[PDB]
Amino acid sequence: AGLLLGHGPIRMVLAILAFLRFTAIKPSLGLINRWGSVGKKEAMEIIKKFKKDLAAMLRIINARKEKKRR
Amino acid sequence: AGLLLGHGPIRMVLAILAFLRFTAIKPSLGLINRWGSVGKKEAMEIIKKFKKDLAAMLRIINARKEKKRR
Repeated sequence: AGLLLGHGPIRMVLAILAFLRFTAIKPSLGLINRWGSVGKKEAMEIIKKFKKDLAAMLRIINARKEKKRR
Repeated sequence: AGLLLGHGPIRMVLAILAFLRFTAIKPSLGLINRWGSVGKKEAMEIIKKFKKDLAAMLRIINARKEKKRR
C-alpha cells in the first residue's frame, strides 16, 4: 500500500516531490534519490496529466466561489 | 508550522490536494472543505508556479538519466 507506507510507484514519487516542493523548502533525499529512477517517459506522461489536474483544479476553485455570480 | 502539523496556508492546501490526487483516489474532506476557501487569485498564481515547477521537474528528470548521452 503505497499510500499507507508513503512509498508508492514513481508516479507517487513525483507527487510526494511536489508535496515537498510546496509544503517544504527541501525535499527528503530518499525521494531525491529515487527521483532520477523515474522513467522520464512516464514522467512526461505524469507531468502532462498533473498539469491537466491542476488546470481542472484551478477551474473548480473559480467555480467554488463561482467568481461571485450572486 | 504548517509542514509539521500538515496544515499550511492555502498554497499548501493545494499541494496536499495534488498529493492526495496522485497518491490517492479520494482526498480527505478537510482539504476539500478548505479547498473552496482558497483565493482563486492565489490559486491562479499557485497553479502557474506549480506547472513551472513541474516543467523544471520534467526537464531535470530528463537530465537525471541525461537521455543516455553516454
